[PDB]
Amino acid sequence: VSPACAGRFQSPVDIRPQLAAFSPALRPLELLGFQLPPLPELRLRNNGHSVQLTLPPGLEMALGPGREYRALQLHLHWGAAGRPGSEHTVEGHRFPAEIHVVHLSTAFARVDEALGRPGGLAVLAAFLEEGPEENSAYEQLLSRLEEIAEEGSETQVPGLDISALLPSDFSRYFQYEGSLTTPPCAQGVIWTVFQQTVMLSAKQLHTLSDTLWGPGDSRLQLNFRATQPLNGRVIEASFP
Amino acid sequence: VSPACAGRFQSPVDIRPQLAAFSPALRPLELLGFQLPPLPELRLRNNGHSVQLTLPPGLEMALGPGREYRALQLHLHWGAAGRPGSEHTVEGHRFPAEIHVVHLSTAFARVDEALGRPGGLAVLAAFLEEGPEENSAYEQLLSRLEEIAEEGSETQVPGLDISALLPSDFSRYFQYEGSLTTPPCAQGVIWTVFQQTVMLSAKQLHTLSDTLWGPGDSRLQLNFRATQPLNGRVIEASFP
Ligand SMILES: CCCCNC(=O)c1ccc(SC2CCCCC2)c(S(N)(=O)=O)c1
Ligand SMILES: CCCCNC(=O)c1ccc(SC2CCCCC2)c(S(N)(=O)=O)c1
Ligand SMILES: [Zn+2]
Ligand SMILES: [Zn+2]
Repeated sequence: VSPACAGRFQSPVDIRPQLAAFSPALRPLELLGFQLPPLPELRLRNNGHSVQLTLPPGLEMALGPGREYRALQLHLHWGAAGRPGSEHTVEGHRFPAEIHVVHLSTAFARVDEALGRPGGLAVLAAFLEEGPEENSAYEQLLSRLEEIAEEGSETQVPGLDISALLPSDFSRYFQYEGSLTTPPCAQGVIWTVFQQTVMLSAKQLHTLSDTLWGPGDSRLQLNFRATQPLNGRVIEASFP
Repeated sequence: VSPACAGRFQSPVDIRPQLAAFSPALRPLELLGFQLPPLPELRLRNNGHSVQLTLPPGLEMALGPGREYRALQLHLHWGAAGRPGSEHTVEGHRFPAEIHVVHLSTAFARVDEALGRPGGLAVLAAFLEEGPEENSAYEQLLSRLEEIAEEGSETQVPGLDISALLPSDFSRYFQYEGSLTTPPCAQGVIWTVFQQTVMLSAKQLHTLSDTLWGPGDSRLQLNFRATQPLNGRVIEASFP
């Protein structure tokens, strides 16, 4: 219903590691200023599409020499009972959930200038899987989904280490150019997808996919977009 | 006193093919609409820093899937009798001359919005070397230099196959991120430097270096910038 969602270079995509092109040029992700103090607080919001944390100024990220970004927000994608809800897949496998940290190039002053422009926005993405332990970092956010279950509801939460939400090795990722996965589906987004996953307890994953309400009288669930063709794009890998 | 001319990531650079990262993601260049009709004519100008050919609308160049560009102009860098004048070097070797074909990202309607923006401008570069035969395509430009010997003069030339000023091998090239090499030296420029060189006659190379006059009572020669340090950038290659 936005023609942009029918462009040729959309996200998400199915990742095929063996077909990823290794390039030495893809150096380790640099994330500075992500260890936020408890004050000030941050806005967490149920928009009926996802849960969205607004991030402060000062979160700086580089994809390479002279290619720098500042973090804007983070949100999540998830499924339902017995059904996975990641956006990206790996060899056809859909993981339980998926975190997206959205950034704006320092070469643009406004997001509306950056939409549609090559490298204007960059998203860091990581897969969330079931493990045995309870995740501390994720609990800070999952604990407050109760408060904001309505739709439009919002709360304030204490500062947290945003970088603790992400996987172990910042030198191991896949990378491609695609689009926003929501309308306006703008192209020129650089997607970086960690090779390693983060682990949540089955308790936490049930919570995430069963606490929030979306449009009208309906649970917010399966908020991922279908897989989109690569159409000739080659996914790059930072490791052989 | 134009600040980006003092940036960390400038052009040109010395290329060391041993140290280039092989990146299978780098596909062959697609050029469309470069085979021009004779009419309308094109403007060829001695701007006192180079000879520049203004290219018409409709020349599309892609660095790959979703990496789309339009050609603006081309110009040349050269030396002097017994002196090489290429901008880029290879293992410290300087070639007799160099052609630059400057392009604008389709995401931008004008150069000034692209400047300093990531991938906003893209240059196709090829070395010129001495061969035994008169180069046909080059002769159409070089035969007119006498008419534009004076600083700030110009002339009209018939359209030609612009892609015949370049190497026939479009699959094999180095690519790196850098800058314009003249003020304002804005960064974010994708430079693509062909592996194959182009052949001009000794007479042609002499015409290029010995015909034009620049500022002062001065010959327009040796119009190349010094090489700039990589400063931790990696150059990619399209071939193993
Ligand atoms: C049907 C479910 C829709 C849920 N998606 C989002 O809420 C969402 C909201 C925002 C964003 S990014 C944002 C940045 C610029 C303006 C609009 C989109 C993204 S994404 N996956 O990063 O493209 C997703
Ligand atoms: C020694 C005197 C300088 C010689 N250089 C040029 O004339 C020249 C003139 C123009 C250009 S491109 C750029 C000029 C300003 C904005 C539009 C494109 C470039 S380049 N090598 O591709 O950056 C070079
Ligand atoms: Zn998202
Ligand atoms: Zn040039």
